[PDB]
Amino acid sequence: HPETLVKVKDAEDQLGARVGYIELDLNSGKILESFRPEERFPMMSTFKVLLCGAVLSRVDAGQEQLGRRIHYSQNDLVEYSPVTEKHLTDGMTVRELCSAAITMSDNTAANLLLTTIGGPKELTAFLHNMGDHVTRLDRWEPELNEAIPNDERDTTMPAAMATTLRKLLTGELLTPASRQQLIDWMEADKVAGPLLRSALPAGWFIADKSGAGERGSRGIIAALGPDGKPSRIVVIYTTGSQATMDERNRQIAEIGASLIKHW
Repeated sequence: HPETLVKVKDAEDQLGARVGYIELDLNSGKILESFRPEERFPMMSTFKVLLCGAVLSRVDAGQEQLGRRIHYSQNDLVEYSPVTEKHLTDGMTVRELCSAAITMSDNTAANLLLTTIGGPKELTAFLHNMGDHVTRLDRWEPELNEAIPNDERDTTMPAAMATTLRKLLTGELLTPASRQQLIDWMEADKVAGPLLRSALPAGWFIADKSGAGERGSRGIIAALGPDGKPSRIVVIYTTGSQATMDERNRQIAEIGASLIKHW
């Protein structure tokens, strides 16, 4: 509803920053509302949903096992690795690493998973193959969050991200099981409080992933709906703001509040 665009434009004014926005009908795939749909934004940790989709695609084809233990060392640990830093000595299974990447935004877990699938180049190929011709990963954690102005590396567009998220959670790309497994990881999201979850009415469904990066970058991708079922996808990205994290979160939460009000 264009009332939601009011809030998006408000966020732009408040943040001194570009904001990209998509509301997409999950069933039909029709873009319901949009703001900068074909502009590039850094994905930040929102890429970890696509990463784990690529992992599950391999699991589906017999090339990977969720139960396979991955070993790693102190050499592998990057900034913000709450789960992996605990299991250095034990290693972690592919399953546990996707859980950690998605639910905890664990950077090292994402790096380890990237390695199993062939790096950002194969994540990009995967995405291209599934019909996303703009989304690209080029770097690894933590460099991918750099959000250099006019840098196309590690970017998506809101429209492509929305469409990709729909294909992953509800298309024929993944098996019904892998879909549900991706959704499960996203539904247990433990760091995405302040954005869309904070505005979601009791009884509603949400499977989300958020990101934050340098240069004020912040974003979230979500499948959500009432009566405990997802019926729409929301994509919100922003970059360039000098606003505090709390200030950015509040702006993103207000857009959330509006799309719910105008559901």
